Amino acid sequence: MKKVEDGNILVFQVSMKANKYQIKKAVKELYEVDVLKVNTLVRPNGTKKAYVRLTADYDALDIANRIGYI
Amino acid sequence: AKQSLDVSSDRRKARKAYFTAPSSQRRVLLSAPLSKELRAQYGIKALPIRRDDEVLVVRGSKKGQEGKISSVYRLKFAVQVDKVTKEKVNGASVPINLHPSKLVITKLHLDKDRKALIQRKGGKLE
Amino acid sequence: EKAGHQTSAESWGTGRAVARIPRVGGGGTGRSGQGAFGNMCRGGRMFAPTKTWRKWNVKVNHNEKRYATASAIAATAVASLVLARGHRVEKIPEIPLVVSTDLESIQKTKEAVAALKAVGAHSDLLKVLKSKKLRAGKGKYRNRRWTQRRGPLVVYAEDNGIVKALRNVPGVETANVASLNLLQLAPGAHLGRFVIWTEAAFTKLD
Amino acid sequence: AAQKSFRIKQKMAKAKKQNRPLPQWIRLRTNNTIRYNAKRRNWRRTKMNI
Amino acid sequence: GKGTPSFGKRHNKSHTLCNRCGRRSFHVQKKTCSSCGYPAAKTRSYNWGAKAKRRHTTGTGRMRYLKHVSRRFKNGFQTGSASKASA
Amino acid sequence: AGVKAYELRTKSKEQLASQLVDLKKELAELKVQKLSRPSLPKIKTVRKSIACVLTVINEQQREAVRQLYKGKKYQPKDLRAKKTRALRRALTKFEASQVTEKQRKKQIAFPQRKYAIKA
RNA sequence: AAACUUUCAACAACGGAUCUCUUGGUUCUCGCAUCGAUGAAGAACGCAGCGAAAUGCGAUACGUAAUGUGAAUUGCAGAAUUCCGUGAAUCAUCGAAUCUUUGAACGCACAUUGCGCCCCUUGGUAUUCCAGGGGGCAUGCCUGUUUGAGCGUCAUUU
RNA sequence: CGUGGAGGUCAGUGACGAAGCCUAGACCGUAAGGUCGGGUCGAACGGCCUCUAGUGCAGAUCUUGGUGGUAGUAGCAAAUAUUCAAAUGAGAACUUUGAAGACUGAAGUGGGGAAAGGUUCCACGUCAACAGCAGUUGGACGUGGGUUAGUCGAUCCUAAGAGAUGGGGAAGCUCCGUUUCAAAGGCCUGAUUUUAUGCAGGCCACCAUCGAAAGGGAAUCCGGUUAAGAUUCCGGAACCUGG
RNA sequence: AUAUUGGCGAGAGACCGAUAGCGAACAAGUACAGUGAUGGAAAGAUGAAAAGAACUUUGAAAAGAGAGUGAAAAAGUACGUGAAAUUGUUGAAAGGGAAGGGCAUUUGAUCAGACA
Ligand SMILES: [Mg+2]
Ligand SMILES: [Mg+2]
Ligand SMILES: [Mg+2]
Ligand SMILES: [Mg+2]
Ligand SMILES: [Mg+2]
Ligand SMILES: [Mg+2]
Ligand SMILES: [Mg+2]
Ligand SMILES: [Mg+2]
Ligand SMILES: [Mg+2]
Ligand SMILES: [Mg+2]
Ligand SMILES: [Mg+2]
Ligand SMILES: [Mg+2]
Ligand SMILES: [Mg+2]
Ligand SMILES: [Mg+2]
Ligand SMILES: [Mg+2]
Ligand SMILES: [Mg+2]
Ligand SMILES: [Mg+2]
Ligand SMILES: [Mg+2]
Ligand SMILES: [Mg+2]
Ligand SMILES: [Mg+2]
Ligand SMILES: [Mg+2]
Ligand SMILES: [Mg+2]
Ligand SMILES: [Mg+2]
Ligand SMILES: [Mg+2]
Ligand SMILES: [Mg+2]
Ligand SMILES: [Mg+2]
Ligand SMILES: [Mg+2]
Ligand SMILES: [Mg+2]
Ligand SMILES: [Mg+2]
Ligand SMILES: [Mg+2]
Ligand SMILES: [Mg+2]
Ligand SMILES: [Mg+2]
Ligand SMILES: [Mg+2]
Ligand SMILES: [Mg+2]
Ligand SMILES: [Mg+2]
Ligand SMILES: [Mg+2]
Ligand SMILES: [Mg+2]
Ligand SMILES: [Mg+2]
Ligand SMILES: [Mg+2]
Ligand SMILES: [Mg+2]
Ligand SMILES: [Mg+2]
Ligand SMILES: [Mg+2]
Ligand SMILES: [Mg+2]
Ligand SMILES: [Mg+2]
Ligand SMILES: [Mg+2]
Ligand SMILES: [Mg+2]
Ligand SMILES: [Mg+2]
Ligand SMILES: [Mg+2]
Ligand SMILES: [Mg+2]
Ligand SMILES: [Mg+2]
Ligand SMILES: [Mg+2]
Ligand SMILES: [Mg+2]
Ligand SMILES: [Mg+2]
Ligand SMILES: [Mg+2]
Ligand SMILES: [Mg+2]
Ligand SMILES: [Mg+2]
Ligand SMILES: [Mg+2]
Ligand SMILES: [Mg+2]
Ligand SMILES: [Mg+2]
Ligand SMILES: [Mg+2]
Ligand SMILES: [Mg+2]
Ligand SMILES: [Mg+2]
Ligand SMILES: [Mg+2]
Ligand SMILES: [Mg+2]
Ligand SMILES: [Mg+2]
Ligand SMILES: [Mg+2]
Ligand SMILES: [Mg+2]
Ligand SMILES: [Mg+2]
Ligand SMILES: [Mg+2]
Ligand SMILES: [Mg+2]
Ligand SMILES: [Mg+2]
Ligand SMILES: [Mg+2]
Ligand SMILES: [Mg+2]
Ligand SMILES: [Mg+2]
Ligand SMILES: [Mg+2]
Ligand SMILES: [Mg+2]
Ligand SMILES: [Mg+2]
Ligand SMILES: [Mg+2]
Ligand SMILES: [Mg+2]
Ligand SMILES: [Mg+2]
Ligand SMILES: [Mg+2]
Ligand SMILES: [Mg+2]
Ligand SMILES: [Mg+2]
Ligand SMILES: [Mg+2]
Ligand SMILES: [Mg+2]
Ligand SMILES: [Mg+2]
Ligand SMILES: [Mg+2]
Ligand SMILES: [Mg+2]
Ligand SMILES: [Mg+2]
Ligand SMILES: [Mg+2]
Ligand SMILES: [Mg+2]
Ligand SMILES: [Mg+2]
Ligand SMILES: [Mg+2]
Ligand SMILES: [Mg+2]
Ligand SMILES: [Mg+2]
Ligand SMILES: [Mg+2]
Ligand SMILES: [Mg+2]
Ligand SMILES: [Mg+2]
Ligand SMILES: [Zn+2]
Repeated sequence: MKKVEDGNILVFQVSMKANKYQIKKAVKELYEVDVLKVNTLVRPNGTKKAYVRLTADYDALDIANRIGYI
Repeated sequence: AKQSLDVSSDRRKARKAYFTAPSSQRRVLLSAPLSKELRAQYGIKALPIRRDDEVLVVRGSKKGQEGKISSVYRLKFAVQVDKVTKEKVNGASVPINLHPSKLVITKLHLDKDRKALIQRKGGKLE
Repeated sequence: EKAGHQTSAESWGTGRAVARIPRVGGGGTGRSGQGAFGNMCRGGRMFAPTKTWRKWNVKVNHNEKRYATASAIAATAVASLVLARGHRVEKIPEIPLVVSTDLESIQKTKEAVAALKAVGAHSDLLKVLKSKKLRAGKGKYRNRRWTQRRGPLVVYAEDNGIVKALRNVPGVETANVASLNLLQLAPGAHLGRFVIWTEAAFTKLD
Repeated sequence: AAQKSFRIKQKMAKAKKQNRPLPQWIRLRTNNTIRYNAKRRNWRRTKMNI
Repeated sequence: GKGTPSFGKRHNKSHTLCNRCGRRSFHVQKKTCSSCGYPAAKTRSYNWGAKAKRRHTTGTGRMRYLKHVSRRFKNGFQTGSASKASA
Repeated sequence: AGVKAYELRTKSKEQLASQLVDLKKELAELKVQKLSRPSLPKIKTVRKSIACVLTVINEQQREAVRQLYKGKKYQPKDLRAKKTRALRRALTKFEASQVTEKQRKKQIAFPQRKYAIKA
C-alpha cells in the first residue's frame, strides 16, 4: 500500500510463467495505464511480485481504488 | 437362506458396505415405514425418507412426538425433525438425531417423481 | 511364508553384553536393534509356520462308510436312542415314523409345517427355535454367529416340492433316500436322528 | 545455500507452506480423527536433505 | 581425529535430487542416480530387493491413466455418448 | 447461479468468447474483493462458469473438425479411437478373416455338417 | 513411644495386562484378459470460501461435459433459485474434454525454470533487430515419394 | 487337570447384570485345579459326549513393553565478573532502561562473505513444552510482513576431465573410441522485380555437448531511504550491448 | 485339456484377533536414520447421543471446590474394562548384624458347619 501512496507503484501477484514484457503489456491492457518500468521478484512462497511503476501521467493511488481496493 | 452366487452372507463385507455406502445408496437404506393410514391410502409399506415429509416417532424416548424432517443427515445415517430437540444447559438448542426405521411417515411430500415412485412400486396415491 | 522374515537383520555376535538373536540393523527408528526372526521375538516368524499342504481331508474305506451309515439308519428306529439324542419324540404315533407319499408334493412351508405337526413333530420343531443362542466362540465373527439344535430329518423318494417347502423351517432337514448322509443320520456322531419317512422312501430302502 | 537454484527455492517454498498447526476447524468434522499435525518440521530439529 | 573432528568437514554433496525419481541420489560426479538409474533409459531395480520394488511399483503413485483402463475395458471401449430417457 | 452448458451451446462462437471475457473480468473483481473479506464462496461459481464455457468452446471447435474429417483415410490422432495400444495395432476384421483361395474352396466343398445320432 | 523397614487390606496413584470388540490381515476357491510415442509406470510443483496431511484433481485444478438418480451438502459460512425440476448432491455412472513441470521422453542442454533453429500471426516506422500469440525440428528400421552420387554399368547422341 | 477353535446335547447362564478383574471370607480335590459369597464391571458366556491344535513358563547374557532399589545421589566447578536503582509484570539473581565495574583489544567477542542451513531475518502477540536454575526473555510457540538489477552473480568460455554420434566389441545390462577407417555442415551476397526466396560464384572444413557463483569475462556510481531490501528502490549523474 | 505368491471382479475358512494377523486395522512404506545402495517403527475402543460440564466461588493461570449433563463421571476428549511390578495415605502388627520357610501350640483377629 505504501509504495502505491508514495511511489506511484502498483503491486501485483503475477504468474510465475510471465516476464517483464508480459506483465507490462497485461497491466496496460487491463488498466488503461502507462508503465514506466517493471521490477519483479519471486516471493518465498512460490509466487511472483511485480513492482509496477506507472508513468507520471498517472496516479497509482487513484488507479488502485478504481480497481477497488484499500 | 441365500441361494444366489452373487450375494454374500459375510459379516465383514456387509458391515463394510454399510458404513462406506455412498450418499445415493444411503437414501434407500434410510427408509421409513408408512403409517397404518398412509399404508391403506397408498397401498405401499415403506419409502426412502425425504426432507419436507411429516413423521411420528414410535420407538425410544421421543416415542409419540411428531414434526417435519428438516434435514436427512445422510453422513450420520440420521434424520432431524424441527420440533424434536434438546434444550442444553446453556439454553442453546440442538437437534436430536433419529433413525427412519424408528419413525412412521404420516404425511408425504409429493413431486412428479415421488408419485412416480409410489406407482413404480404398484401403489395407488389418493 | 514371508512373515517374520522381511528384515535384513543380523546377529551381533557375542562380546556385546546382549543375547544373540539377530537384530534389525540401521538406526533412528526404534525398530532397529530389536530381536528378529526367532519365534520368541515380537514380530518374529512363528515356530513351524502352518502350511497349506497339511492333510485336510480323510480317506475312509467306502465299505466302512456304508457300515456306518447302515448302523446310523438302524438306530433311527429304536426310540430310546432317538430320545437320548435330544429329539422330542415322547409322543409320536410310532417309530419308524412313516408318513404319506402325499408329503413330497407339498409346495408351501405353512402346509409343510402343518403336516409335520400333525404327524407328531410339534415339540421337536419348538425345540429348535427355543434354542437359538449367540455362539460363545470368536466363531461368532467368522460367519458362524448363531447356535441351534437339530430338527427332524424328512426323507422322501421324489422331491415334488417338499425340499423347498421345508427349507426355511429351522432345524428341519430333507434327504433323498437314494443318497442318505451320516452327517445327518448321526449328527456329531450321536446315533439317533428323528426321521420322518415318506412311504415311497420307506419302501425304496430295500 | 544463499545463492540458490530455482529448484531448491521452489522446494523451500513448499516447505514453508506445510509448516503450520492444524487448521482448527478440521477438529470439528463428523468422524474427524486428526488431533494435531504430525508432520510438522523444524529447522533446528530435522534437516530437509535438500 | 578420524571421528568427530573429521565430521566437521562434511559440507559437500555427493548426491543431489534426481529429475526422474525425486530422491536426492543423483550422484553429481557420476551423473547417474543410485536409486532409479537415470539417465539410463531403464529403471534400476533388483530381484534381491523386493522391499525397494514394493516401494516404487505401479500403484504407489496416482496411476493417472491406468486407473481408468478397467472401466474402459469393462464397457468394451465405448465411443460416443449416452442418449437420454425420462423422470 | 452459474451458466448451464445446454444454454451455452445455443450461442454463437463470438458470444461465447465474449461471455468468457465477461466472466474473467468478474473473476478478477471477485479476487480484489476476496482480500477485503472474511469469506467469498461466489468466486467458486464464477470459476466453474469459466470452466464450463471453455469446455463448450472446445466441444464445438472439435466436432467441427471431427466432421470435416469424417470419412477420410487419415484424421488427426486425437480424434482417432483410443482403445488400447495393442488393440490399435491388431489385424482388422478384414485382414484376420483373409483366407487362401485354396482354403476357400475347401471350406465350400467340405464344411462342418450338422448331424445327430439316433438313427 | 515415634520415625524408619517389612507384611496384609481399603481408597487413591503408576502402568496398560485381561475380557469383550474388528470397515484390517491370512489362506482357499471361482470368473475374466485390459499399460505405453494416441506419451505408460514413476517424479516434481501446484489447485478448495476458510487444508497441514490422506484421498482427489491439473491454470477448465477436491473438479468441467455427458448419463442415471430425484433433493441434498453439513465443521462453519454460503448460494439462495435448485425442489410437480433438463434438477440438489464431497451421489452413482462415465462414452466427451482439460490434463502444469517431468519421466522410455524426442531441437540442444539440465546441480541452469539455461541456449538455438523453422513456419503463421500481432505489436514496435521492419524479409534482416526486439517483444507477444499459435504451430513445429530426437533415434533406429520398413513401404513408398522426391532430389542425387559412383568410368559399378547399358544404350544413345553428332 | 487347564487353554483357543469344531460337531452334538442340556429347548444351559445372562442387562432383574455375561465375561473380566479384586478379595491373609467359605467349601471340594493328594494335586493339576474346581465351586461359592462380597466388591468392581458392562454383553456376552458355560456343563457333558466328542473333534482339533500356533494348547500350559521362572529361567534361554530370551523378545517387546512397563517398573524399581540405586537417589533427591553423582553431579549442574574450563573460557578473569559482576553491582546499585528504576520500569514492567501475578511473579524479576536472569527481561528492559539508567548508572557503575570490567572484557574482547582490530591475528576481535568488530564489520562482511564462500560451503552448508532454509526463514533462523523483521513486527505484533506470547510461555504448556523447549533453552540440564529461572524466565515477563529467545534462534521457542501463535499470527503476519519481508528478498525489486541492461551494469552484482549465474547465464558465455575454456581447464583436469565428462560424454552423444558413423563405427568396432559384447549373449546382454552395455564396453571401447571423440575426429576416430564417415558421402558429417553454414556463411556471405548475388540472382527475384511471375515471388517469394529457387540458383549463380567464391570461399571456410572448424566435425557435438556438458564441465569454474575463486580461472577467462562488455558495461554504475555517489547521496538519501526500510521494522526487515538495496552497487537492485528513490534522487542525481554515467556507461555498455543490440537495433 | 496345462500353468499362475502379478492384475481386475467375485464367493469363502474348525485361520489371526492390535506384542497376534501383512512391516502397515490409523494422514504406513508414513515418521525417523543413512552421502548412498538401502533400513524402517510406534500408534485402534468416551457415551445411544456431546448431553464435551451453563452458572457461582477461590486462583495470575492451569486448575480446585460447588453446580450441571448422563443409565453411569466408580465413562471428563488423560476418556470401556482397568491386572502385576511399583507408589501415597489410612488401619493393624512385628522388628538387639538380613528376610522368607517346616512341625506344633499360646495369644489376637476372623469365619463355616452342626444343634434343635
Ligand atoms: Mg502522490
Ligand atoms: Mg530479479
Ligand atoms: Mg434379486
Ligand atoms: Mg424400494
Ligand atoms: Mg443412528
Ligand atoms: Mg522363510
Ligand atoms: Mg546387560
Ligand atoms: Mg508376526
Ligand atoms: Mg473367551
Ligand atoms: Mg450353545
Ligand atoms: Mg445316488
Ligand atoms: Mg545441527
Ligand atoms: Mg541428524
Ligand atoms: Mg576410518
Ligand atoms: Mg557420522
Ligand atoms: Mg565427490
Ligand atoms: Mg556410466
Ligand atoms: Mg534418458
Ligand atoms: Mg454443478
Ligand atoms: Mg493409428
Ligand atoms: Mg511419655
Ligand atoms: Mg479402590
Ligand atoms: Mg483382547
Ligand atoms: Mg461395540
Ligand atoms: Mg477374509
Ligand atoms: Mg467359489
Ligand atoms: Mg517404476
Ligand atoms: Mg478433502
Ligand atoms: Mg463446500
Ligand atoms: Mg436430465
Ligand atoms: Mg462422485
Ligand atoms: Mg488448460
Ligand atoms: Mg535429451
Ligand atoms: Mg526449458
Ligand atoms: Mg513455442
Ligand atoms: Mg527408401
Ligand atoms: Mg532415382
Ligand atoms: Mg481335557
Ligand atoms: Mg478348550
Ligand atoms: Mg488358536
Ligand atoms: Mg459378573
Ligand atoms: Mg493378595
Ligand atoms: Mg460354602
Ligand atoms: Mg455381585
Ligand atoms: Mg456396550
Ligand atoms: Mg474329546
Ligand atoms: Mg506355542
Ligand atoms: Mg517352569
Ligand atoms: Mg516370565
Ligand atoms: Mg528368572
Ligand atoms: Mg525350568
Ligand atoms: Mg525377563
Ligand atoms: Mg527398562
Ligand atoms: Mg530435587
Ligand atoms: Mg550433590
Ligand atoms: Mg566436574
Ligand atoms: Mg547473572
Ligand atoms: Mg583489555
Ligand atoms: Mg595480538
Ligand atoms: Mg559470543
Ligand atoms: Mg550478513
Ligand atoms: Mg540454518
Ligand atoms: Mg529475532
Ligand atoms: Mg511456563
Ligand atoms: Mg530450543
Ligand atoms: Mg530449564
Ligand atoms: Mg520453567
Ligand atoms: Mg514464527
Ligand atoms: Mg510465518
Ligand atoms: Mg558482468
Ligand atoms: Mg543469459
Ligand atoms: Mg562413450
Ligand atoms: Mg559450459
Ligand atoms: Mg565465472
Ligand atoms: Mg570469475
Ligand atoms: Mg547507501
Ligand atoms: Mg521496503
Ligand atoms: Mg541487512
Ligand atoms: Mg537509478
Ligand atoms: Mg537521467
Ligand atoms: Mg550504438
Ligand atoms: Mg490368488
Ligand atoms: Mg464357496
Ligand atoms: Mg502388528
Ligand atoms: Mg497366537
Ligand atoms: Mg509392526
Ligand atoms: Mg478398524
Ligand atoms: Mg511418531
Ligand atoms: Mg469401548
Ligand atoms: Mg484405549
Ligand atoms: Mg465412540
Ligand atoms: Mg471441577
Ligand atoms: Mg458402571
Ligand atoms: Mg466406565
Ligand atoms: Mg472435558
Ligand atoms: Mg479407564
Ligand atoms: Mg508363616
Ligand atoms: Mg500354625
Ligand atoms: Zn532417480
